[PDB]
Amino acid sequence: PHMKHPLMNVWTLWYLENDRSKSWEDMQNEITSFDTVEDFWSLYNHIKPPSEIKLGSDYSLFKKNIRPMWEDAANKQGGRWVITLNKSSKTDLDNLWLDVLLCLIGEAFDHSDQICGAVINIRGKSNKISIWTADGNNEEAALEIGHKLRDALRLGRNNSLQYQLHKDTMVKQNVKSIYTL
Amino acid sequence: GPHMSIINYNEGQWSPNNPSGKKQYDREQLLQLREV
Ligand SMILES: C[n+]1cn([C@@H]2O[C@H](COP(=O)(O)OP(=O)(O)OP(=O)(O)O)[C@@H](O)[C@H]2O)c2nc(N)[nH]c(=O)c21
Repeated sequence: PHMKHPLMNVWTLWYLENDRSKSWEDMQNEITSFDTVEDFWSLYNHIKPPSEIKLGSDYSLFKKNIRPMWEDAANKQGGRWVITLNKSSKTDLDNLWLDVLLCLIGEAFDHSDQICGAVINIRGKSNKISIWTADGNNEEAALEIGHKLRDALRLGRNNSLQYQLHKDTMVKQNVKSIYTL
Repeated sequence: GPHMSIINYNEGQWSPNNPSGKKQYDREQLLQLREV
């Protein structure tokens, strides 16, 4: 009787839990995939918000079959819009991550086809939210997604946007920013 | 909570009565559907 609302893409949630006994890839845990608004909410409603997961953990939402890593062919030639957060409250953190997720599954970008996924890093010093795009050389798409991000997300005098090519951050294990919005 | 019968759909957007519409959803629309 209830008809769900299909999403333009199938998305997969990944949760990384730091575990030095495993390689970084093996720290990634594939939770579930969803392709409707309702199924996204059924997932998000019953998992810890970013403000509650362990330090050193990540949440990653990527289109199905795109792994949340540099090695994946969909991300090799790509980059990420990094949003280093200035130690905001827990609700501001969680609301920002959710709004990012809603941008992704809602297909809010003109170049949504260039979106690969998003990653939030929960760390001790500072938290980090990144949107991975497919082609770093595509300046038109990187800027459109960048401009659309600071627009759909509350403009923050305190937090800025930093686009970093995966080809670069992969070498430097400190990292240059090719755009700044 | 929000009622399925009163969910507003933009022109050209996907809806249960418009399967051809774009599968694009605003932020407020997604939050609206968060309640069954
Ligand atoms: C995104 N990513 C991270 N790593 C590993 O995790 C490290 C980065 O970790 P991180 O990007 O998950 O967060 P962090 O805030 O700790 O980063 P930092 O500010 O540079 O300290 C890298 O040095 C790699 O060892 C990765 N390792 C591989 N192989 N592939 C990836 O895509 C990848």
